[PDB]
Amino acid sequence: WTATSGSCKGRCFELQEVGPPDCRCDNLCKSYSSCCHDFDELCLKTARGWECTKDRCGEVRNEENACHCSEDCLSRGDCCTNYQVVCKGESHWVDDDCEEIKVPECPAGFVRPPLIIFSVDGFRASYMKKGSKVMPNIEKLRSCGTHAPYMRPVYPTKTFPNLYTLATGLYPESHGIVGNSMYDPVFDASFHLRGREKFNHRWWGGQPLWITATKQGVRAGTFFWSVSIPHERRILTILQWLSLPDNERPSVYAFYSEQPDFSGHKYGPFGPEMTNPLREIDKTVGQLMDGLKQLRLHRCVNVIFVGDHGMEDVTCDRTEFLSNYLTNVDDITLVPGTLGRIRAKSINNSKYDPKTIIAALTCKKPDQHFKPYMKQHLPKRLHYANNRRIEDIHLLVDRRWHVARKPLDVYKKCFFQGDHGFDNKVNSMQTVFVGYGPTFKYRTKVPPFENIELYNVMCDLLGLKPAPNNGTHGSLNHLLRTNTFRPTMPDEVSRPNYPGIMYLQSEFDLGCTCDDKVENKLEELNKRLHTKGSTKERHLLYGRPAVLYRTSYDILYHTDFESGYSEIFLMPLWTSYTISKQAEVSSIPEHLTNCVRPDVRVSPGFSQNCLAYKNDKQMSYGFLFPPYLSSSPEAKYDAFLVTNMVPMYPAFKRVWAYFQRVLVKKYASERNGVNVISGPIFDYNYDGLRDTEDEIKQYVEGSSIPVPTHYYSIITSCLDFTQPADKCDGPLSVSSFILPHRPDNDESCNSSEDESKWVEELMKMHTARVRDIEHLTGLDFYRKTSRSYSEILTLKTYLHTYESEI
Ligand SMILES: *[C@@H]1O[C@H](CO)[C@@H](O[C@@H]2O[C@H](CO)[C@@H](O[C@@H]3O[C@H](CO[C@H]4O[C@H](CO)[C@@H](O)[C@H](O[C@H]5O[C@H](CO)[C@@H](O)[C@H](O)[C@@H]5O[C@H]5O[C@H](CO)[C@@H](O)[C@H](O)[C@@H]5O)[C@@H]4O)[C@@H](O)[C@H](O[C@H]4O[C@H](CO)[C@@H](O)[C@H](O)[C@@H]4O[C@H]4O[C@H](CO)[C@@H](O)[C@H](O)[C@@H]4O)[C@@H]3O)[C@H](O)[C@H]2NC(C)=O)[C@H](O)[C@H]1NC(C)=O
Ligand SMILES: NS(=O)(=O)c1ccc(C(=O)N2C[C@H]3CN(C(=O)OCc4ccc(OC(F)(F)F)cc4)C[C@@H]3C2)cn1
Ligand SMILES: [Ca+2]
Ligand SMILES: [Cl-]
Ligand code: NA
Ligand code: NA
Ligand SMILES: [Zn+2]
Repeated sequence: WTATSGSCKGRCFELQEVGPPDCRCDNLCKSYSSCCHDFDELCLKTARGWECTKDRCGEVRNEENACHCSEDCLSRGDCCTNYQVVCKGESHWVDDDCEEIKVPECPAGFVRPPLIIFSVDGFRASYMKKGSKVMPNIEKLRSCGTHAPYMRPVYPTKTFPNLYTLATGLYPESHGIVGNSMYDPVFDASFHLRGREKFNHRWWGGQPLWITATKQGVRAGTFFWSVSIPHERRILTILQWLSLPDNERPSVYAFYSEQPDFSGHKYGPFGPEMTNPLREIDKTVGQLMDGLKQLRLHRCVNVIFVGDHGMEDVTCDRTEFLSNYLTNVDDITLVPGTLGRIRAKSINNSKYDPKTIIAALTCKKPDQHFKPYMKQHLPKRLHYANNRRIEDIHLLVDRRWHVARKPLDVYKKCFFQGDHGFDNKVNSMQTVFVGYGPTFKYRTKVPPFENIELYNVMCDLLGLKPAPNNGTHGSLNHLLRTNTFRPTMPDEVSRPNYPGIMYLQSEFDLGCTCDDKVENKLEELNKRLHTKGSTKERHLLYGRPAVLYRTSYDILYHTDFESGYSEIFLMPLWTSYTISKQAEVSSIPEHLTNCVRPDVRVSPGFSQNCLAYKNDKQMSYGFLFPPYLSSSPEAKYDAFLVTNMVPMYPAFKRVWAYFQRVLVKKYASERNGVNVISGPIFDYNYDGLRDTEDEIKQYVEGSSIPVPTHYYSIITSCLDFTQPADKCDGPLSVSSFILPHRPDNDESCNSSEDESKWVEELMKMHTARVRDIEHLTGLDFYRKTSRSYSEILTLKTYLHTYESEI
């Protein structure tokens, strides 16, 4: 109930929300059907429109007008945005040459440069180039300020998940807005685009920027706007708030536009109808900047021009229907569209079985346009699993397609030509970023980055301490003129042991064998030197990784590779090796096919054993440093040490062996040498974070050998590829992956073919950031380079996407 009987007089677009049943006058009261009776009359004036004309200049103030052109308007803060242009012979902001803003030029009483976030729904990255002719204001922001060629959204690439990620620095699995439609089984409650449940506070986790600001003494404008408030009124409201007395005036503001998304859905990303929405958004930007110029704020405010996601061509006829695959289609609930999420229709049906649903949806049609996944098997770069609102069964839908449950859902519920929501690496889903103002750099292009990083920067722009979030604070310091954030590397928690030769061969009863008893002061001194670390500078190029948790581990040195061997997990946490452009690939010799050798530095008690692998009929093993890339026949023996062995399902070994035998050398050829760091990952609870020893759900049968959920590799070379990886003077280049350690290759529909036809495709899908591997391992890489730490943080957040050019 609302007592809509109170009045909005002197309360229009008030910032503090009044509690029910008292009527409201804030920019969202319309959404709640609670505005006072005179809100429209007083707060949403439209008379005479939005632009001054020559005949209005110097008028007698008529308080009924939407905006003013009277002599008094500048001091009142309510002139039409083109007032000084029409009435005082000034130029539009867009017509002024740009001039570097080296310091804030703010009016007296401004404690800090305000921040205005100008968010555009559905603004695909390629619009910046493709629509530049019809967007002069935006083009001025972009060319004069700091811009990226694109910014990567979060999955799913829908509006609320992305705007809330921009606001919090968090992945959707952590902030809780995991979709446009959600069911939360704990609350037994449903979230929909339409209606009222979405306003309930329990949906919205983390700490958004407006709360971070308010808690730390910084006043915020109200971020959300009711759809019926015209964009011109949103802009005039921000400009009026900026004219408030110092003690009342917010320092941070948001504008939101439902275009170009609204038209994009109807017309497709490049429909001829799309030119008009782009023109109109550019005109809104011009009103804002002209309005700032009038207020002498255009060289004081930092402006961010940012999108939530892009837009793809999608039509009704490109829908896959689960009723073409499932016999039981009425026993499931599907969240449909550009992703799919499946659960049981009834928690009382004891015949529902996820395994049979997954199988019925796996590789059933030759050009099948979705792929099913248990959520823990989704690419780790999506960070899309650790939330009870994410159903266990997920469908990743191909770009340009939809999935639905039955045909009747699609013609009884073609209209549309555009949609979005797909995997966040897809080029059509990318969006935009430009920052313009005293705190941003001048005419500077920065490489693409993820939207999870912007919360930290917006906190930096406002002098706020960010709440804990998923950005890597400092990784975007290269966007900023000042207010950079200069973190320290984390402290190493566990220091390594450096064991020498401590055990005799006969102490080992591991069930292993090796034909290695084919046996000199020249060469014998030389091999001892290798075991002491004499080649470590060649194979450990960026220093050893730091271990950021308490554990017991040993550094093991070899001719061709160095490793950090865990006594707790009985395998390396990491193995590091460099392959030059000229390296030679060799075979595993016949006499070494089944060779596994005890490592006389490491106790039998802290070693794997071969008997467990013989007994485990599902499990085989592979090696982290590949025998194929040994530097000599003698060095090759080191690769068969029990301390280089890891558990691998036979299906996964097809993948791993191809990577090791073929792809490492191919990368070394292409990149002028590579350094590789590989290792296991254990994430049985799919939270994106390193498991402790008591979270491991699967062991090699009979043993205490834990089974990795994933294997990673980080592949680093010189950005300037005219320099070899091991003698690089400048910036680095990296690509990495996190491959799921699965007992089948069901994920790859062409896996019956030669690995050259499917393995690299698999690896591209599971591309990763170094930072993703850090979270999953508790290791910290690149500790010893000649590079700035902020540069290294940017390197660690890089994702190699394998998409063609934007
Ligand atoms: C991305 O960045 C974020 C932010 O930094 C990282 O998320 C953090 O990760 C931590 C580890 O997972 C997690 O720490 C836990 O906090 C618990 C207290 O939680 C409440 O308070 C915080 C602080 O204000 C608040 O933010 C939380 O908000 C969550 O929960 C509500 C819903 O319940 C949501 O509205 C909101 O969206 C958010 O949900 C997300 O996080 C939770 C986990 O907290 C998930 O379950 C959801 O799916 C969703 O992802 C909370 O309101 C605290 O209770 C935990 O402590 C237990 O475990 C530790 C292990 O160290 C142990 O020491 C403790 O003793 C304790 O154990 C006891 O509880 C166990 C579980 O019941 C039980 O098994 C034991 O037997 C014990 O009794 C834990 O410290 C932190 O909350 C989140 N923060 C956020 C905002 O998500 C995230 O990891 C980053 N991601 C990556 C990939 O790096
Ligand atoms: N395109 S879609 O996914 O189908 C879709 C979903 C939801 C809808 C839909 O009805 N909405 C009603 C709109 C009103 N909103 C609003 O005023 O947002 C202000 C805002 C908030 C946070 C921001 O980020 C920051 F904090 F700055 F970092 C920036 C701006 C956004 C809502 C989406 C429309 N389309
Ligand atoms: Ca984990
Ligand atoms: Cl959704
Ligand atoms: Na076996
Ligand atoms: Na297959
Ligand atoms: Zn949309």
